[PDB]
Amino acid sequence: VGRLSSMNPAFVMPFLRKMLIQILTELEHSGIGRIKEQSARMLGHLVSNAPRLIRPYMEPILKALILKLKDPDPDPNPGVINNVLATIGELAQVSGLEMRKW
Amino acid sequence: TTPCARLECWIDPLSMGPQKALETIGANLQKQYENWQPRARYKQSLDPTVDEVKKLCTSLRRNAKEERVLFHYNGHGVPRPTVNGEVWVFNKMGSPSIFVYDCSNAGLIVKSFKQFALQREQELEVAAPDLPADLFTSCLDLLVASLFRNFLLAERIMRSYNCTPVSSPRLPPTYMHAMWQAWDLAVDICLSQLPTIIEEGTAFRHSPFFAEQLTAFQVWLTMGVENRNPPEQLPIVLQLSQVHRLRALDLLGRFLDLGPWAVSLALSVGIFPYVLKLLQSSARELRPLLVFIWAKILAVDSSCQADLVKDNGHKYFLSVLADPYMPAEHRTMTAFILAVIVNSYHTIWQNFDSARWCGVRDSAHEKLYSLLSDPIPEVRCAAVFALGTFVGNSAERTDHSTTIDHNVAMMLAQLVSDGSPMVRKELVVALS
Amino acid sequence: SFVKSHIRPYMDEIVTLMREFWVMNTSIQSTIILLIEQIVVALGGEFKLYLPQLIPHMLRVFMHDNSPGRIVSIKLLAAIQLFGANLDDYLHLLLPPIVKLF
Repeated sequence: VGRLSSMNPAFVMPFLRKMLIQILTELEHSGIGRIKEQSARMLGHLVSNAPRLIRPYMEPILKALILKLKDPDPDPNPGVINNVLATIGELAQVSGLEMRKW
Repeated sequence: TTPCARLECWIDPLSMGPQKALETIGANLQKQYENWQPRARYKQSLDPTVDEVKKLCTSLRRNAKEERVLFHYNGHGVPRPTVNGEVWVFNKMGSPSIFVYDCSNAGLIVKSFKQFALQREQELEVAAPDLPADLFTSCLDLLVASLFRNFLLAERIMRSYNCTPVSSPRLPPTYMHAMWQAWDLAVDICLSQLPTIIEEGTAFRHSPFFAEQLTAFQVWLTMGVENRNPPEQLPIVLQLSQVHRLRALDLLGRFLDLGPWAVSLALSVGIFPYVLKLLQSSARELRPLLVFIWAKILAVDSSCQADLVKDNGHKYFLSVLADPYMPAEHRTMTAFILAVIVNSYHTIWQNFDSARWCGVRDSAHEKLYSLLSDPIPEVRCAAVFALGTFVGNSAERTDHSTTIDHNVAMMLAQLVSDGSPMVRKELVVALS
Repeated sequence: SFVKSHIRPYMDEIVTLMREFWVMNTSIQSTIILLIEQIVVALGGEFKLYLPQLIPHMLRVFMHDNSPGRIVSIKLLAAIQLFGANLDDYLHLLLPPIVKLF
């Protein structure tokens, strides 16, 4: 609990920005997954960065990251609304599976 | 004035010639400048002389009025046209402001000033004298026009480009252009502050007020798209600097995507999160979610006040900060926008609680002569006690009380009316 | 040398092809590694529309930091030249081998 102080997200975020080691990040996503919806103020965009950071990782060769795309994909989904208001993750991923075999 | 001050203009088609609609674009500036204002002398293509004339006209045009004065430029095939003298012999309250559009010379031009100033600073002394101050020169593919020119106009217009440009617009989609007017009433009101955050973020302490100056200084920061070219066009200013950074910058990004939906169709929205979501946890730090921060916020609150908003919850959140005072009370007066806005509303009832709570604690800051605000409180603050309530007005009424005991601007007759209402409830409260 | 010459007017335009053709050519070949690299230097000093033109190859780049070979010569070639590849996205993809290349 308590989680808040405006410093903290700015201190929370960088670990999402680690990423190393992968799964460390995978927490704070959900780790903010709640906190996302306290104030998206910091987060929602700090978030929005991430997919905007993350979505481009669909093109770049393979993989070991493209999976390190996977786990961080939902882990924000405890953040709801943003994900809602975009859902182009469909089109990205909808393609991600189709074209094969990589 | 209204519009503010005197302004200069230039354009480079080539040398000594008119042009179709080259005439037309000039006014658009003065227009846009009037959209930001003022007495603006348009030119075209001139050989240096024709220019030199009207400089002196504005050098005649009496700016002891103006709150500033401008010198615009633009791109001709590198017109050298008085590197120094006309500039430097016209040189350092109508405060001059210079403007440059260059491939190179911009900094050089700026560099020139100081250098020429170095002369026109030092070498003046032995003549025992041009003093550089309040004289500033702001610096400047497929879709541009003239960026740093457009930049300040066009503030959001340009913004919509760096939206469409590029990778993010995948998410928000999609583009078209224009339309979308009165919902855009906010985006400015937003992007107005959205920068000012970074400002209060970076300001320290060189700053506003004076309007059109800062209006540029704000629009300056729109240059952080700069992204175009490995010479990301890097305007130079010495009256800063981050650009980049400045989370609000990263924030306005999806604050756009909040608008990119409704614009698709039909508008409809309306709404959008930004001011709200910014408003909320402003209390967070305000309560105890900050260690000194530096308020992290208050800049935002200012423009936030101006609207019907949310106005209360702000004015509410205002007093919260007024509670966290004395320490940050100065920072409030640093922003001071109370002095702006709190005095700017003498127009409270429910608000009178905050108008007390904010304004009292504001008025408590000890002090600034209310001046005509004293008649306004002689109206507003007096009429508060009408209900005889609440103790929320207990000492809050007494806010204005010592003012009359402070110094005499009556405070006697306007007080006499209160002199009746004051002592009346005095024994009726009977509470020390 | 021709790249060295024009800057832009031919650049914005015909170039994108050859970038397909670096993709067409080499994944990259050991020598042509050294080449394309130093060529992308010639490239890199011109656009800023690299940015769109980026990542057909910004892919192949990470063939290399992962591949790698020959004394790190290849790397420090690309490694440096990347400081000409500037800038502003894709550090996403950039930093991870780089830091792993400490």
